[PDB]
Amino acid sequence: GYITVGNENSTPIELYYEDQGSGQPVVLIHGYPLDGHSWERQTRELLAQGYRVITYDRRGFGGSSKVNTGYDYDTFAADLHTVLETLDLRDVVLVGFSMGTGELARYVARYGHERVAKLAFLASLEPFLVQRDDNPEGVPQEVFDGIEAAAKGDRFAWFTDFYKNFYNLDENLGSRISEQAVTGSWNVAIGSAPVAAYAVVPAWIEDFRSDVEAVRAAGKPTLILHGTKDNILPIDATARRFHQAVPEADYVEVEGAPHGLLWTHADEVNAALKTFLAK
Amino acid sequence: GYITVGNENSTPIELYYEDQGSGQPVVLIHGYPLDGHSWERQTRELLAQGYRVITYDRRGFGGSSKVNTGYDYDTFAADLHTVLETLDLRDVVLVGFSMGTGELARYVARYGHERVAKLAFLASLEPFLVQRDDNPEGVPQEVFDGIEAAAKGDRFAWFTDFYKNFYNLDENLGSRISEQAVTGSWNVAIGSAPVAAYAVVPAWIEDFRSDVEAVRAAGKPTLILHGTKDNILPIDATARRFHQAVPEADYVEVEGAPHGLLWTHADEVNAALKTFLAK
Amino acid sequence: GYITVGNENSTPIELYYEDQGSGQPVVLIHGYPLDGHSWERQTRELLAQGYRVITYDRRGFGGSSKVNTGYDYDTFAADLHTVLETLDLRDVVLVGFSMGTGELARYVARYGHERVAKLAFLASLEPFLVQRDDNPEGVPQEVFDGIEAAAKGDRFAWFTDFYKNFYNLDENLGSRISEQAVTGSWNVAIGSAPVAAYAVVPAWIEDFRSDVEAVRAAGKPTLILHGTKDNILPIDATARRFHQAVPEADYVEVEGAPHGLLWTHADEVNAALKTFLAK
Ligand SMILES: *[C@@]1(O)O[C@H]2CC=CC[C@H]2O1
Ligand SMILES: *[C@@]1(O)O[C@H]2CC=CC[C@H]2O1
Ligand SMILES: *[C@@]1(O)O[C@H]2CC=CC[C@H]2O1
Repeated sequence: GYITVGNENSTPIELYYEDQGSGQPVVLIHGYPLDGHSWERQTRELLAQGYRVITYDRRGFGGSSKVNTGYDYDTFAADLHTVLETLDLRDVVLVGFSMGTGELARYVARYGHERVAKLAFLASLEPFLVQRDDNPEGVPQEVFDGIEAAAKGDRFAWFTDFYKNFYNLDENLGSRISEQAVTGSWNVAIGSAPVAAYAVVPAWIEDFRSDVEAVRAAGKPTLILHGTKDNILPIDATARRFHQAVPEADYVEVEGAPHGLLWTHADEVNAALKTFLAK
Repeated sequence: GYITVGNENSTPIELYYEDQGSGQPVVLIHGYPLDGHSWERQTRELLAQGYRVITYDRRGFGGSSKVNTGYDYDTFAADLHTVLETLDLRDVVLVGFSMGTGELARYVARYGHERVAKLAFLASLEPFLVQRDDNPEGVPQEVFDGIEAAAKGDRFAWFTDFYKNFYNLDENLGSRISEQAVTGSWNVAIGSAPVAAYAVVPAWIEDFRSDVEAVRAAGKPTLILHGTKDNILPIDATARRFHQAVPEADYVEVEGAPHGLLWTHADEVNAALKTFLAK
Repeated sequence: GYITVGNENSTPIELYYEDQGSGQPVVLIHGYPLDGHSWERQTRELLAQGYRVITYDRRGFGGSSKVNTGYDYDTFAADLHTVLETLDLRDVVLVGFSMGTGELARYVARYGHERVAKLAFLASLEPFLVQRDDNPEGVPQEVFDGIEAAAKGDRFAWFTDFYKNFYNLDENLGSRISEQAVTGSWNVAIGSAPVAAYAVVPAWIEDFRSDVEAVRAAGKPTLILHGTKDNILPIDATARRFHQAVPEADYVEVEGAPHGLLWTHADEVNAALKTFLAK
């Protein structure tokens, strides 16, 4: 399916989406540089549990418009807003992974939570990833400069390097992810808009601390889950701070898990989601 | 092109199709987990012979909607019915390969044969693939349980294993199919809906024996063709039984050919189709 | 985005396109067997320079309709005409690479140059690639017969062989193009219509000498640029003749560059385009 969310010059900006099952709506928002199918190990369990599972592809990724403009969380949240309004979804469970955790917080901040039943943040960006004078716990900017340069330099070679650290392949290749599944991740990645390989990096490092305040103040059931061997979003720079800021949220650390834990630790992610959604 | 065949929640179910050439219509219905382009070695010959060649992608595959629902032959036949009615095709030659042989028989059974000139069944599922008390010639259920588990377990690795047996790669890699062509088969396969990797397996093992009765009773020119080294659909469990049940059909055994014989034995398939269509 | 340019039987022929930025329009027309994203190293620089950059995918390639008909430059030029008219583009800079250089010349010949500000021909086909009695400087027909046979014989294996010569991989793999970028070129190539792998070859060898007359007589700023180690379109059979025929055009030979120089020699291509567009 497609939902129109804007225009880029003479072209409509259309987001690809899937809408499956019956029951309470659950919207799953994927990470860079994948698409909605990256949720497949979660999707099939949620459908079996009697939820209506919707995924969509972020602008620039998967089946969505390969735009040059709007790679920022205000726009990403406006896109999500249009998806929810177009489908008139109510009592929705929003679940974000990696980039998708930014949509969740920015959406609540900008649009409120009238449509939202629950929030689940998996392998989160929050609260503010890049080190600044007022954000000493962040990661130094030079890391992101280097990522931007590599992704712009040759996105094809860059995605290979990214997935090594995404999945901790030195540890997990052949035990928790096959070579073929890694290849599938890379084939999806190179289908993204060339500019999206690097244009999203400034978005990853936006300050979400005010959005975290909105999330906490919404008082909706919230889950925060992260792997302890995450080499993309270090757990001390993200989830542990997020947990401190939103102490009311359910909090899960998946021992030994990398950033790409929807696949490598699907069982643990699924168990956490099942418990959380049942509440 | 796209033809709408139904809806999945808020999304239309659209089948991708191509419609080429001029002359009597010939509709080619591909096998799992490929798409309409898998017919390319046949398509170009049929076009050269002065047929109008139409292919479409089965729901869940190729360019068609990546649905969760309807992976059964009643639905697959209803999809084909809508394609034929939408295009108002008459005097059509229907040609199925592997999964596509199920559409042909179920379509005739459910909708009759007013639009159909001829039927060609290549590497067929018929008459009833899984062993049961009333179907002693079938293959034991545990085979299909294992396939379902592998395809659900990691579809990316599974498609590699499937294509080894599909093409008999130990024998044919480098002689009747290149490494690059195998890679092309795998790239198409992983584009299918994640759930479709395993959801189609129960469909493969539906009982087609009543549909075979409808096909035989239609009295239209029919061709049944199969490879003698088919390690996906064993010739004794399928084509030889189909031939016994429909003795009036033209019958071709391609000596030494695997399941993936549209590619590996394109010349033999093309020669059979040319003779059959000329009748 | 899509622009409808015709019909193939029951299906509209739709060209995929992107329309980005603001400023004077620049339309980039890709080479075989790639798509509009193959321009990414040029696109991002032109956008940064304040141009509106439009790319589209030629029929049969990338995201455009996978047709069987119309693989000839009269049709390719008519497609471009429809793109320019549909978008009502004026003062356009047309830039062609490899196959795309044919659209530029045939378009001016068939439709004139009222909408055109400038023409840039990169790695050009012109003036007439195949040797004939009246074209002694061309390449012998047997070369193209062999290419057609290989591309029809197994397009998957053929694209591997093509890209070796396209990029001069013996020299450039690991220094000016990564293995991963080559893989990205091959993944895009195999998505093209099967018939397009070979149907375009007769188009490449059309006589463009009359079109070159139209281009020269238009008196618009023109650039001709070619690599000196082009092993697809030999520089003496193409660019040097084109330069002799249109002596008024700016002329650039990129020392040591292969056919695939948008990637391998992006800096040199970009510098030439920047200078040319600034005029
Ligand atoms: C996920 O999948 O999306 C982005 C944002 C967070 C870390 C980098 C990348 O991984
Ligand atoms: C073909 O291509 O489609 C299915 C059905 C028959 C055997 C398994 C698979 O192969
Ligand atoms: C480019 O990319 O397109 C065609 C036409 C010219 C030479 C062969 C091929 O390369």
